[PDB]
Amino acid sequence: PIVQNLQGQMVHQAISPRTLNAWVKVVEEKAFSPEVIPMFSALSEGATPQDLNTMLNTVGGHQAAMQMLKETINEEAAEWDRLHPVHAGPIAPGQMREPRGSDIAGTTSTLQEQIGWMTHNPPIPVGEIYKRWIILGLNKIVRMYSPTSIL
Amino acid sequence: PIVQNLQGQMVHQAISPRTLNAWVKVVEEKAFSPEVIPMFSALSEGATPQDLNTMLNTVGGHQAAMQMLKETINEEAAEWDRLHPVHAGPIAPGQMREPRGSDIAGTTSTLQEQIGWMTHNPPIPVGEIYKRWIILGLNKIVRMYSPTSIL
Amino acid sequence: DIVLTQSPASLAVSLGQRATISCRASESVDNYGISFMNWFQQKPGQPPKLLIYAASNLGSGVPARFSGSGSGTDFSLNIHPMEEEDTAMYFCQQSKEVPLTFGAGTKVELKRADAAPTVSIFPPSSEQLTSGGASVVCFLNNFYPKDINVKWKIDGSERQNGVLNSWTDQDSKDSTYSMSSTLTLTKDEYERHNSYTCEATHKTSTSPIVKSFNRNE
Amino acid sequence: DIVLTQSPASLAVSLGQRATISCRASESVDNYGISFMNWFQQKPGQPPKLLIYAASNLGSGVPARFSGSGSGTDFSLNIHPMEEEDTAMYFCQQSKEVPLTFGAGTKVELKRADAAPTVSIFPPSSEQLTSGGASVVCFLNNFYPKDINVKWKIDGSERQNGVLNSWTDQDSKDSTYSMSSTLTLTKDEYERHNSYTCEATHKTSTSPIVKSFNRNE
Amino acid sequence: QVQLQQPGSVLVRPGASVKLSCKASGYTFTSSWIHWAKQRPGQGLEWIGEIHPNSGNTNYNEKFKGKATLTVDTSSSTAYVDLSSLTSEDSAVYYCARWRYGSPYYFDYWGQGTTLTVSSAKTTPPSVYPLAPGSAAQTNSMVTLGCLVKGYFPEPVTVTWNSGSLSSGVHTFPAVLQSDLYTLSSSVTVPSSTWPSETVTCNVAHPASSTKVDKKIVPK
Amino acid sequence: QVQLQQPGSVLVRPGASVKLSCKASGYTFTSSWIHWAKQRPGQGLEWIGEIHPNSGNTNYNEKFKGKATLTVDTSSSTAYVDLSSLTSEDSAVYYCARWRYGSPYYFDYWGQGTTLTVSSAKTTPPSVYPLAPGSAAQTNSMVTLGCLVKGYFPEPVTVTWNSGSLSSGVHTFPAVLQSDLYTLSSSVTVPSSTWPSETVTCNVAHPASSTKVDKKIVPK
Ligand SMILES: [Pb+2]
Ligand SMILES: [Pb+2]
Repeated sequence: PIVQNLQGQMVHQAISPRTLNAWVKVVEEKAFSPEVIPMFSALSEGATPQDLNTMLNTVGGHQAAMQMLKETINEEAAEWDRLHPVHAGPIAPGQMREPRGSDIAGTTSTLQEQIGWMTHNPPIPVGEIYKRWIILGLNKIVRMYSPTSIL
Repeated sequence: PIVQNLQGQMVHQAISPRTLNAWVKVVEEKAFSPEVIPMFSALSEGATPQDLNTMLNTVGGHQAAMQMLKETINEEAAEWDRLHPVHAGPIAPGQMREPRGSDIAGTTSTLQEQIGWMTHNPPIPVGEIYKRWIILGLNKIVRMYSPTSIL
Repeated sequence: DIVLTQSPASLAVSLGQRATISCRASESVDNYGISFMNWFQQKPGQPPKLLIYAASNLGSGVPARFSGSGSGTDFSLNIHPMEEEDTAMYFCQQSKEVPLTFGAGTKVELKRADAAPTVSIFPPSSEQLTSGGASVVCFLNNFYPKDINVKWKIDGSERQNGVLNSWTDQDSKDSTYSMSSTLTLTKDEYERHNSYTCEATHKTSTSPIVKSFNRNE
Repeated sequence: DIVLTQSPASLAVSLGQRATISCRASESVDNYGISFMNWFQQKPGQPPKLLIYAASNLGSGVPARFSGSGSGTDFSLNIHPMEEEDTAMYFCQQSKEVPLTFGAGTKVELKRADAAPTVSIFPPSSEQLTSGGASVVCFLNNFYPKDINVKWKIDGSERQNGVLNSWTDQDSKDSTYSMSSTLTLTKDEYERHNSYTCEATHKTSTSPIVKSFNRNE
Repeated sequence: QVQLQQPGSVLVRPGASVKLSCKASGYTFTSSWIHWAKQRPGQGLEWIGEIHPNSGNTNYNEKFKGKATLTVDTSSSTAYVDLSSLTSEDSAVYYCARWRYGSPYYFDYWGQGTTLTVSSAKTTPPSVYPLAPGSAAQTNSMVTLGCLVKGYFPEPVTVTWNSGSLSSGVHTFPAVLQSDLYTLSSSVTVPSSTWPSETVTCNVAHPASSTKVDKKIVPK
Repeated sequence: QVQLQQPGSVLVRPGASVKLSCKASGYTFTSSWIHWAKQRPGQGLEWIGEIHPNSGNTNYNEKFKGKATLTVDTSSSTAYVDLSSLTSEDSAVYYCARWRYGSPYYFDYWGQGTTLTVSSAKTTPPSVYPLAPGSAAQTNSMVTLGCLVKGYFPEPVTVTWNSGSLSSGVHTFPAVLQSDLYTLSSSVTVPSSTWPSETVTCNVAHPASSTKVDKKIVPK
């Protein structure tokens, strides 16, 4: 992680297996019940988009929900792009560039890149932003798929 | 993965959580005993550098060994560069470029990029090559840290 | 911006049939496996109405009759079966780049059988005349097609100056059109003549459909 | 390529002290947190020997006495405590870019107390003369410093033509140097003279240290 | 019941400026981006720009950059657009639309829109005149009548037949601007055996000039 | 005990070519990259290039590109370098070194190197002459003697004192090339009360000309 309490500069660490393994057991014991969201955020202490992608990937148990979460990530990522016109284009290759949806999501950003955004004047919380989009995906799942009936 | 039996073109799939979770349990139940290497490769069926980084990251239990593995990846990545002079430089930004050590390792290569190398005239097995370096890291650990004594 | 070219200006779709309008963007409105091309409808006087979002996703409370299709640069809003109330203006807007853009719209009119304009002319009421003015109002109502040619005949002489026109939107019920021709002049001018004729030429009859009156009563 | 400039051509390190030579690359020999600058030593006659790899990592079977330091562009091989056997040539090579390059080397000589050259001259043996030739061989042995100026005196006249020289490498034991001057001429030339003198000027004595002989016996 | 309520119509003189509103209701204002769109009668929708209530971020259309300024008032859930140096061109319907806060992004709610009039003409009441035929109108059991409201300004006028009760058969044509003045008409069709002995009056209301008149169409 | 064995020395005339060897032993040949380095007496090391046995890949120094060609023979664990259009400059010591296969990368083993001599001069035996002083040599219980091996070619000549048993005190100076011919000397120091009544002979062996001679330094 890195964006924990921001009291870390270019500093970074790989998600402790303790924490990662914890995510697995969490969804393993509780599935997608409403409590899957809170524990997710807890085991996501301002981490990098990759670390987050790792977590999701770790417990991507069934394509059913993973689809709902995927569709949402994509839509949010695209929305970000809508209001981020790259204002007349990122003319000339060599600039750090404004983070794009696919970049914040991790698909088109390198681990180093993500670090760069998380350690720059003004810090672009790529991981934190992405962590918000994922949660929107999780809570949409939970809503339209979680409990049984009026028991 | 993608570089399984090469009978996959631009085709690619994210590492099945079944396989990923399996890696965790494997190191969880057997630790860094000599059998950690074989199972690693098995759950690494011609995957992409990122998928591999995910796996390692997943079970990076203690900075002790993770250091030995890290130092080795870096040294191997640098050696690759030594004999890959980028022959007079990758003049003009826009070319796919020859994969660099940090690229093969996943730090400076995007998921899409890795795919490109694994699906191109003279397929550069970035993941396969990286998978070799990691193993050199794992077996160096195992050697200088694995059993107890003459029991 | 990112321009959107809509195919026809107008399209007459017979009832029960299929209306097809297309929208072509200067660029691919794609992103993360999503074609961000939206389709809206608009009845005269009210604000737009979302029909299809994401190029093919029907919106909430939009009849299945409206369908969307497309990817990247070419898209199409397909209506079938075309029902009467569907007389509306249709626009497509790209929700992809920051400066969201709209299409110039397509006017999808329902093709009903031809109908002859119920022409009816009126002389300037006493009151307008005292007002120093005089306008002969003519109503060409309930006709179809939209195209109608009205012409005035002051005492037989083709008056074409001092005449304004207004049409009505296609009635989303009986699918007809209705306009009005208003010859305006001076009370003097009015008294300087005698007979008056509103004359219309419209496919439902080769011969001039006309209405007239002579000042004399 | 990627050039490597080594600081001094030579360096005399007194025993027990610290030898410091430096290597400066035109570029940073860094990569993945590793400075790929290697240091080798070489004794006359044999191939190089790796002392330090990775700028500061001592090799296997290399005494701790040798140390490495540096990063990116500037590096330094530091010997301490300097011991006799260390008279050797030292080079640095970058194992970073495909065309691996080496430094021009530094000649680290051990600084021993000054010592006077044990001069000793020899006349052309009978056999060389019958061979039609004649060379007067002079040995300036076990001296220090390296700098010695020999000079010939044919009958008192300074002969400087027809004289070759060869030195010895610093003796990795008694740290001294040893050379030889060989005046060559014709048997005739030899007989056309009488007295001969090998003359050396070396800090261990301000006055000419000389050895001579007259043909007459 | 998210309500995007905004002024019916507005009349300003050229060279002035106007701050149009859009008092949002129903939903938590700071959740979604308010967009503004302009549409000239007989034309499509131009994008003016958008603004996000909880941040003030905006995206204007380069075209309108310089004419329109987007503001908000989270306190009283209202978004505004201030149109500078108003000219005749600016006269168009201005809609305010909410951009849904959720994953499926698109314009999910629209205000009824405010009609702007940038003109020099002054408010004048409509000269309503009754229209009745001579005697010819006698076909197919139907006779046509109608009111000609002439010379008013600005728009709009609400014409009705018999206090609104006479709906079927009416055709209230759009108003033309003849020399800084409007003129329109509204024909009503009655079943022959009716009007000469039945009330057929038009109620012409012109809110702008505070004038409302009634013209019982009577046989001349 | 990885052994990188390569020819002691080689003599070729100009305009020719030579294929130097490096018969690797001890380690699995196809595991590490063989490197070739040239060093002219009184000079540092130039990098000629490198080659990997299990792939044939190479990396030559641009300078040497055109002069040296790197080959291998995995079958007989031997790396070769073919030097084309040999000239006087080519005359230098050519080392073949192994680049270790493991993570810590660096030159880990070097062959003793082959000395090349590109010359026109012909092989000639050394005119060995004895050297004994007149009478002056009588200081500090030490007398100096020595052999002058003159006019031979090509190098090298192995000079020894008393079949090698007389080691301490010897100074075998390097050979100079006086007009396509070499000449050197080797002084030996004996304890005054020795040589006039003790065997002090030099054994001058010149493998090239198959000539070996002995010159017992005798008082003149
Ligand atoms: Pb139907
Ligand atoms: Pb010592």
